[PDB]
Amino acid sequence: KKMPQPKTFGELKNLPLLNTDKPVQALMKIADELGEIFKFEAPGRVTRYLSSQRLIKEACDESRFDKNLSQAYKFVRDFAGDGLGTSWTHEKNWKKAHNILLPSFSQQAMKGYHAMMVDIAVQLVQKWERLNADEHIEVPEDMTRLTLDTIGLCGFNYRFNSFYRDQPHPFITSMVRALDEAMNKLQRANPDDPAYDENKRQFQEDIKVMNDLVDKIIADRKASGEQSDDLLTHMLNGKDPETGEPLDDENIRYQIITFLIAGHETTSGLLSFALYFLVKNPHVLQKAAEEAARVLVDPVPSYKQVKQLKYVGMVLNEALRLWPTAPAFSLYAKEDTVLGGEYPLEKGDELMVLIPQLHRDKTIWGDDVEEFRPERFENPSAIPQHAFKPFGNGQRACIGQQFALHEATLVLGMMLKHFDFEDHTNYELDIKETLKLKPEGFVVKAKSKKIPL
Ligand code: HEM
Repeated sequence: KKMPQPKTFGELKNLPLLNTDKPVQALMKIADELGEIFKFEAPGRVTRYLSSQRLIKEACDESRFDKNLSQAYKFVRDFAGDGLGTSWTHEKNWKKAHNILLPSFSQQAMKGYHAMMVDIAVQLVQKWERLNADEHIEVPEDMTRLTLDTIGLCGFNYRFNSFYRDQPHPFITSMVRALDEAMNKLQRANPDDPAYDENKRQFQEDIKVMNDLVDKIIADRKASGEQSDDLLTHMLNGKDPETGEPLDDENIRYQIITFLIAGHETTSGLLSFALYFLVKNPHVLQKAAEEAARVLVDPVPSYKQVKQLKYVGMVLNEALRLWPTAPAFSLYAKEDTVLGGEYPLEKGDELMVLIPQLHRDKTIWGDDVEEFRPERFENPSAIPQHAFKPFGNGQRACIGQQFALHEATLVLGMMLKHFDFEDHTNYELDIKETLKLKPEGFVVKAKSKKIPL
């Protein structure tokens, strides 16, 4: 069986297809016309994009495939180091950090972070309470303020104070430039070219900004001895049950940088896509608003109250079905194997899981796959294995899934409790692609229900 392949550009093969502002969306269109699998070649590089549950069910077999670092995350590693997201499974510090960090990311551990998530959520609500009549809300911009600040507070008890400023904290500024520089290197034909020599100076400066701040807070915390409810405390007190060793101060720094990279843009995008689908689907918004009002009976939401926001949780999952904000992940074959009984792979062959296309597999979801219907998730046990993968797969799945969903349910719950929303511009969906997806330019007007918090 020979594999489909999109149009080629002579000696560049398929690489110019990714020289665009919206690569994932272009890859989705390629998948529409070529089907569940297609070969994608580049100068000295070959991968295969998978879109169907039948094949991705096999790619998620951990005995046959392990996480691969895409070229994007190899560049990100220049400042995320061997934190969890940019380390290979076989690296000593992956398993060690995984064993140490896993209990601090459980559903149960969310009880400890709850109060500090509420702290930033109340700031978001009060900001919107304090808008004048004419004014509107820049949704992704404000959601990103919240998620950066929430990860800052719960990650290492640091306040970026994003709601007090127009230009973000220098760390946030340096991190976004670093991610941006790592992204631009993907489509950069000439290395070492002097036009980017300043890009390299800025990169090294941005790395130092990030490292200086994180190393100082770690050092300050070690001298202090203070015990807080943050991940930094757990990392300073944790030991790997396997090796018996703790994480050293450098890898702890890479973990903190990792949480901010991995968590802030994905969770921001989810809240923004969720609010977008709600205003485009007023019957769903009303149903979710009715739940928010019924459950959140106190001025400040409790951890137990957030767990009762079931429909809000279904809204978040349906937003993740349509636009998973971390839209692709890479795998490699551990040994020679046959995929789907018709595609032979050699040891080391790479695969890409195109999550937005998986989530549109009509044989799983039916024919209305493009419709926003959270009720698709009223009985999750009916969904076949590996059909819904917004948080990746296996031991290399998202360690922050419970943190992300608890924050998003908390924040969207309070939003629906406190405001009615207006799609005052009839916003047309425009999905900007960094390494993550978000709706660009999405704006709304909020009218307060005047409920004290
Ligand atoms: C809100 C939506 C989020 C989505 C959709 C998401 C998505 C993902 C995905 C798809 C992966 C697997 C990547 C791969 O296979 O290469 C991953 C891994 C990871 N995520 Fe998340 N994420 C979210 C939020 C967060 C948050 C809040 C945190 C931390 C506070 C976080 C931290 C991580 C880390 C550390 C890993 C690497 C795990 C490992 O390999 O050991 N993410 N995430």
